[PDB]
Amino acid sequence: MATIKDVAKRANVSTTTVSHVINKTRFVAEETRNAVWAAIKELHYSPSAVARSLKV
Repeated sequence: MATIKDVAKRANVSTTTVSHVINKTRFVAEETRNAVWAAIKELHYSPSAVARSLKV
C-alpha cells in the first residue's frame, strides 16, 4: 500500500527509521536517508491524499 507503513519496511525496518530522517534527530547514514526518501516516492506515499500534496 502507498502508506508510511509499507514505506518504512521498504526503506529499512520500522517507521522509527523514517521518523529519524524526517524529524532530523538520530542522523542516520546517507544510505538510510536516501533509502527513506526513495521509498517514499517509489511507493507513491499518499499522506491521506491520493491526488497529490500541495496548497491547503
